[PDB]
Amino acid sequence: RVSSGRDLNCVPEIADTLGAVAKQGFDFLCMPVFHPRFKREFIQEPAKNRPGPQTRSDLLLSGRDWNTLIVGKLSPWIRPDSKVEKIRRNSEAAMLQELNFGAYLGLPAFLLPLNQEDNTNLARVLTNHIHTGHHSSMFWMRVPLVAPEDLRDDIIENAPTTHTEEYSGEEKTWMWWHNFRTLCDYSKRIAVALEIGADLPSNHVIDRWLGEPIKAAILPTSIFLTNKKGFPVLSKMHQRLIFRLLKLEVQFIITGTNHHSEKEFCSYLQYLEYLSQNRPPPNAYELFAKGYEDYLQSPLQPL
Amino acid sequence: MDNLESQTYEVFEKDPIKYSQYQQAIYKCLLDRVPEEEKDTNVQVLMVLGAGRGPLVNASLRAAKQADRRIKLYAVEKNPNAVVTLENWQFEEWGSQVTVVSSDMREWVAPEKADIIVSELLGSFADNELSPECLDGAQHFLKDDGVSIPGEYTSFLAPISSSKLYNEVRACREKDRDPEAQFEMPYVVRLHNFHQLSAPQPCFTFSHPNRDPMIDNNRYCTLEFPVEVNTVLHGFAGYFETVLYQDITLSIRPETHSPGMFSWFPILFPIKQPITVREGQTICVRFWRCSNSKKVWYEWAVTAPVCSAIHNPTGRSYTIGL
Amino acid sequence: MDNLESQTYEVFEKDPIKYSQYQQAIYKCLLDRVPEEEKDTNVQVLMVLGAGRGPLVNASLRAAKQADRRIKLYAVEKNPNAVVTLENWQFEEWGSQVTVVSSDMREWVAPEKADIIVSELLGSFADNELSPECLDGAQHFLKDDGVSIPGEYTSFLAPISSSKLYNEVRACREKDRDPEAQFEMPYVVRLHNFHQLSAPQPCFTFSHPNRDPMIDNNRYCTLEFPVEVNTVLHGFAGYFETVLYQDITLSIRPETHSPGMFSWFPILFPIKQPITVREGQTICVRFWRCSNSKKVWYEWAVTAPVCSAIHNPTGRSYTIGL
Amino acid sequence: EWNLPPNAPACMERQLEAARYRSDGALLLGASSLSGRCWAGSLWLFKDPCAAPNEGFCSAGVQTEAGVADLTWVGERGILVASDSGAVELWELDENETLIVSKFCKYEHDDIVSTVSVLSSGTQAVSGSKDICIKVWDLAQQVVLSSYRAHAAQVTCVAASPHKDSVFLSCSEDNRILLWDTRCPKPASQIGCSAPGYLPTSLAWHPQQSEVFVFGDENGTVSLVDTKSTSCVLSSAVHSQCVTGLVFSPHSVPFLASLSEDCSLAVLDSSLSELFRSQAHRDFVRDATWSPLNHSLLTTVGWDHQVVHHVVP
Ligand SMILES: O=C(NC[C@H](O)CN1CCc2ccccc2C1)c1cccc(-c2ccccn2)c1
Ligand SMILES: Nc1ncnc2c1ncn2[C@@H]1O[C@H](C[C@@H](N)CC[C@H](N)C(=O)O)[C@@H](O)[C@H]1O
Ligand SMILES: Nc1ncnc2c1ncn2[C@@H]1O[C@H](C[C@@H](N)CC[C@H](N)C(=O)O)[C@@H](O)[C@H]1O
Repeated sequence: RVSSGRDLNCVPEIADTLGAVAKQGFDFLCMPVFHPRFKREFIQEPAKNRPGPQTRSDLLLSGRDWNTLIVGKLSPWIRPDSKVEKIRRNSEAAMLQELNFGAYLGLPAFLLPLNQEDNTNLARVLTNHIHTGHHSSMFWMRVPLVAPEDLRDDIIENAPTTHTEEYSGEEKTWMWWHNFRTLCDYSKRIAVALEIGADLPSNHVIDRWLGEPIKAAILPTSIFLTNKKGFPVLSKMHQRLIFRLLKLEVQFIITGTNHHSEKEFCSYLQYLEYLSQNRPPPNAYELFAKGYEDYLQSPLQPL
Repeated sequence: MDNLESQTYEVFEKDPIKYSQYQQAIYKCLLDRVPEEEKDTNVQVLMVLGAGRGPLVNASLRAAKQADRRIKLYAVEKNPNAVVTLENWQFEEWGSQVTVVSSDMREWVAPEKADIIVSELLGSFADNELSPECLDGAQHFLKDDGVSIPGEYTSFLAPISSSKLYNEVRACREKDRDPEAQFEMPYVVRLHNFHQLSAPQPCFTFSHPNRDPMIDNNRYCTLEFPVEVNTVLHGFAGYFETVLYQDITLSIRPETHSPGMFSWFPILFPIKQPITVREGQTICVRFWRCSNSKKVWYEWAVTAPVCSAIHNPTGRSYTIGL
Repeated sequence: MDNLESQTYEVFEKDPIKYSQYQQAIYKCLLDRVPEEEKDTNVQVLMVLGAGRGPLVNASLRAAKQADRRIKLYAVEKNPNAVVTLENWQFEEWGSQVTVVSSDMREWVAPEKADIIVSELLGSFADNELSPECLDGAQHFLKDDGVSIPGEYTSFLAPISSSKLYNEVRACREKDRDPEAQFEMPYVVRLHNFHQLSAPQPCFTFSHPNRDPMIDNNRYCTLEFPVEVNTVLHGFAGYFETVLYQDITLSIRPETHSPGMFSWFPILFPIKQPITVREGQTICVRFWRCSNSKKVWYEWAVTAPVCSAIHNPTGRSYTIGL
Repeated sequence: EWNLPPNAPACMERQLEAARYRSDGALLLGASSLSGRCWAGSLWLFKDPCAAPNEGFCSAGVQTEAGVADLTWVGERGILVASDSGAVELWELDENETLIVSKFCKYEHDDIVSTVSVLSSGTQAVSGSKDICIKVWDLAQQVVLSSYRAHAAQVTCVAASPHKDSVFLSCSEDNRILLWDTRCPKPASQIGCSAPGYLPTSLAWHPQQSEVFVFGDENGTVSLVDTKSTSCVLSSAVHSQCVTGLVFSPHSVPFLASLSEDCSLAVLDSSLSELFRSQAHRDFVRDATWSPLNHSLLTTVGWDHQVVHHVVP
């Protein structure tokens, strides 16, 4: 059985929404902790003095629910690496505020995007937060297999998609993640949320994420094909990646609207559960070795 | 200096005594402050300092429609996250009777003076959360004849024996700091496997408001503990008592402990080396409360029956930030 | 945050340039400020901020009877020990022309506003002694059209190669702290056995007075260093330039270094790990200036040709106190 | 509360998002709840403009499932709505004009729908989302005809040309401004003033010269652009914050309204010199709509819940 979670960028009411997604089968929810559109000002009058509340109340959930059911998301307007000073300042403060709020709630994890090359100031603010207080909370970096710029439809007349294959440039996305975790000094608190697309890249640019601390894989609904009987399934090559990811035990995140209005969401999820059921069973070795994966021990010295 | 997490406010909000004791303290004070014939014409301005998620605010309201008297409420809180809860409370429920202010009480410019400042900014040793400094910075907006709640607090100390706790502190040694820092900072602990070598005695007292021409929160106290068994001293247990209003009090001194009140455990002040004590001897300990503009801290020593190192000199191992 | 020792003031007082450069800056400013026909009727109020043992005070006096103009002097110094020297100077010599004030310039209540605040509160990286914060706290008593001396300062950085200095920093590891703190704090050093990998470039600039509606002294800067040999980066050298008045300047940037001026050595910002650099590559470094109400500090990283850990995140290894 | 018609909710959510005058003179209102327990939005018609935002004196009103990110009149009775939910929705106004009723709600975008414009025919619209897509809709058929992933980051604003159904401008946080023409096999043409400047944040076609437009950037600059000689003609630093909206007056010599996160409204002439300025709002200014009846009247809404009516010299 899989552990999976729903990603939303819209929650009109937290009580109900959580109910829906439990009903639908999901173990947890990824949602915003502030309204994604609710840009806040920190320095300039008048907007600085905007009457509160700044967001919805913690009382809406039990501690238990917060610690276990809710993965926070950074507001998408927050850009610590803007070219514009003022935006960069507000983003610095906004990010702190959202991060401090997740900690306050005791969220188990919290998602931040790497969607550009330069994340130096994002890294710094996070590094700063990480060394402020004491908490075990996880940070999931949402990184795509294939950069958004390299997935764009070839439909700009005067900017064609540069067709010739580039070994490096199809890896760029890993270097985004590499630098960010190098600057954060390999904090154990920072892991990966790998985002899968319709176009799985070259096999070599997947290899790349071998070894990395992938804590979660994000599947957009958009990449599910439909079977002869109108239900969501996955390409053979996508299925390989799933089995690989399942071997490494990660959580799966379904994002996006329903694209098969025929059935509920639980169909996408059922299909994962389906793939998990259809792995080969552990060999005798794999059963013995189970709780020992990547656990360092001193070698024995029986002499 | 740090922001309390939601689950922390949650655990302590469940206290069956602290809050009703506060309600009662406010209720007695309201009567003493507005005579019967004034009940509809005099509206008392009440300020909570460190409102948290607001249970003192509700308690103030409950006090008012029990004294049948009328109040204006300010709810001041520095924790922006808690301030989120407060502001959802004042929109969904309290209405404009409560004004929520999101700032530090030492910084806030008050639109008007108060009849009564209410707070609970106390740790297990009373003033170890800097309730003096905080209320001292706020008192400039308490009316010339205003009441503080609480009115005063007093810390206490008893010497104890515990090899068990001596070991626990020992086990607190960390990399990258003084190999003996564990011993120079105080622990909140539900002291269990220990022996109390002498009855607790008062240590530091603070009164509010504080109308001293020159205010000084620093302190130095000498205690003398009669000891009547043979033993080994490994530490001092701290407790406190506070006067909320008149005869309405809170206590974690075990002689006068407030029934059911789980909100504060005792504090432990350890010593680098255990000290032999023979039946008949006096233990003399000394405690200082020290400060600069950035931080407050304790230093202490034992001067009888033998001396010990001065502990925490400079707050090298432990300060509480301002 | 610490009080300079007498022998320190003594060594640097011997500088053959810093002081006459200051005299000159004050002399030019005095002329620009009082027109000839006003010379006996206009008496300029001049404030030294951080007077030390007083050589800027004498320099102000020398400027005045060289501009033939008339000045009132305040000499403000926080170092009570230096203040001893000043007060013996004003009794034995200056007379009531100089008023000595013993306080912090951020705290002092000025009886009157100044025509000209004079200071030298600069370290090897210009603002690393918190000259911004100090003059920012003082500017409320500079007349609406007052001059600051100095008028501005700018820090600079160059990448360097030195296995020798890499080793010196390494050798600075201590017990009871982060085994890699040595690398997360800057050293004042007369850099000798090293190579400069690219020409210095401006980093942080501050102007005085600072008439920003919202004042922010925090900073973030990105530099890009063309490198044209193959090498290993072990650090960044900092220097500074300052404009005292108009064209009268001080510099420790080696391109424009002030002849004879031994008062400031370069600063070194090290990196935890050396980084390989190939001929043709760009070194991109990033520097942030950060702060809270208690302390200021730097954090920095190298982002090209490879990345490095963010250094000093939080000022965990190094802050400069307020 | 003197009025408060059927179906209308008792309270209007604090964050006023949009304001648009119908030709008959009535005022459309979009609003979102962006803080507090419930994150939603509502739609309002005010036949008495001066009466707004008062829930009491309104002609009609209704709660939407989620918040409203953008909206636009569709002809005379149609209300087209960009939702948080990922949905674009059509709300048909009553034959008596006292109920607002869901016509369709299609969940086609994968993230918040941030922008929406009606194409000149009035039978089709283009929507822009944070899911990086642009979508072209048949309004009568309730379907997406075309889907375009032209951009590399989230789309900020899509603006239909006043007169040609197959042309529109979009701009995104990927720094691109695309000029579209769906008749070409490669529909987008990147046409930004092509020195990688500051991210474009707002677009508006000139209502007369079907080939000039304006764009505002995240830095507070407004720029006038010719599509045929693409040498970014004029620019003025109008704002100290992002520019979120640009609206031309109905005058034959049109004035340009400009709104910002510096909480201020400006009105500029055709060479972008400042004629007017208003600090009246004390939170973000979200929309501007000129009166069809009085051409020196201009209405702004803000997140300060102020509906403000301006007289323009
Ligand atoms: O050093 C270790 N393994 C290499 C050893 O040479 C394994 N052999 C395997 C053969 C063998 C036979 C009899 C007694 C001991 C051993 C030890 C080691 C160290 C710590 C733990 C373990 C371990 C403990 C439980 C399950 C699997 N591995 C193994
Ligand atoms: N100087 C200050 N200004 C404002 N709030 C403060 C200050 N110092 C402490 N607090 C707040 O005071 C509260 C102290 C709590 N022990 C009491 C909270 C709440 N009234 C309760 O009893 O549940 C915390 O919420 C602090 O964040
Ligand atoms: N905030 C402050 N208030 C008063 N004095 C200060 C402050 N900060 C630094 N100082 C003094 O400023 C001086 C700085 C010195 N580098 C200059 C001393 C002297 N004028 C000289 O050039 O010999 C020191 O004597 C400091 O103690």
